[PDB]
Amino acid sequence: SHMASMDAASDLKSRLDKVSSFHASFTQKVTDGSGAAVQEGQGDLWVKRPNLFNWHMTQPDESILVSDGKTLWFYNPFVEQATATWLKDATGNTPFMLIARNQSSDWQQYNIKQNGDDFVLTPKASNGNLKQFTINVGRDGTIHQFSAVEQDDQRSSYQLKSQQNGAVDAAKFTFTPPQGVTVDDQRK
Amino acid sequence: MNGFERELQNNILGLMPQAILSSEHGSLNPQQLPETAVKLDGVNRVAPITTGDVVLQSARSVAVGVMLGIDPAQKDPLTPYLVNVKQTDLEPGKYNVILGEQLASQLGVNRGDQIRVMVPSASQFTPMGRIPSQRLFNVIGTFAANSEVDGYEMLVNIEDASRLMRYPAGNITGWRLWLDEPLKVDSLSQQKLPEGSKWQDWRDRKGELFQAVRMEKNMAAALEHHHHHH
Repeated sequence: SHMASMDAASDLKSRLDKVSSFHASFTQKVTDGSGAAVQEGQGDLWVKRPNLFNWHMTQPDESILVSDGKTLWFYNPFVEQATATWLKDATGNTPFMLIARNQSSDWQQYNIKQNGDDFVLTPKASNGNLKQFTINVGRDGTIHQFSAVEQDDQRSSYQLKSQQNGAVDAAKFTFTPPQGVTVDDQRK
Repeated sequence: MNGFERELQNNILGLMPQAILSSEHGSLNPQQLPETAVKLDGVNRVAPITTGDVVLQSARSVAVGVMLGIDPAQKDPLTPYLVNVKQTDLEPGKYNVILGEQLASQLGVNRGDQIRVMVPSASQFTPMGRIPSQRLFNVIGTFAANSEVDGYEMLVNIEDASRLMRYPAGNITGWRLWLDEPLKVDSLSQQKLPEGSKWQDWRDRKGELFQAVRMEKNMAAALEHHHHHH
């Protein structure tokens, strides 16, 4: 029934509404269609809704994605370069962006089932290459996990721990490159 | 050897990687398979290479290329053809690039400009999507060999190249081979290889040209045979 997905979309949103910013540790696991690991990592995540974030992967390699709300900075220490792009030109329909934005109009684009604290989302139609994603969200609005199955059956999951809800310093959402780092400013 | 084979050998195969001994999976560790372990038949010279197909973007245009990441201390077949630029300026960590002169004019760049180099085959998965490996490189000049390679090859430092390819630190694509007879890579590929290594050669770039030379050669021997019996 449609009434179960409306109910679930409304409960997903009310839960996520309780947390306007957070910090967490994360683990990331990505695998191809074969169930073989193609990337794994861990680090820190800061979010302030609707569109400020800092994803800082620290192992096995360092990389940073930081959004100041308009600019997305991608810092790759391996090449000593950071790129600047516009946030609006990124993939706006990743699971992560949905969770950051927490917009009712976004959630209305999915059929949603709630099994406990797991919300399972399937696109009401697809030419965007997500088949399914899942968000585990507690009653208090803490996110514990999210995972996505891409169209090529590539699978990614993120597990979040040590969540602290509450105010994050603005500095987390600005980027400053270390000494010696060059900037590729791609913003048109 | 006809003019066609001569042209291929002297003006194409002489200025690109004729063959490369790479890892069976992923990149190659030079500690696990060092240059000394590369003793192969039909090979007169071995050198480290990192290479891949790249997309290039300048302020004006887009182009496709082949990145030749080289040890700049050793002579490459392109080295003599550098135009007012020293190969040793391709210092590791500077992300300098020497472009084929036609590639440079396609992009509308020269010494002192930048280009963005992207490797579509090398990606990072992030929560904002898959991000291809890319970096700005500083154009420090060009080479002009009077060959089609002027329109697509470029030289960079091998180590810059390896980071762009997202290889584990210190790995390379493999061991570039120079052959006594580059036209017989068919036979030379069959030989005994070190273990968990594999053979790639110029047929990957120019499989339509190795087939056209082979067709022609067998048409020639068949008719010479027909002429000689009857």
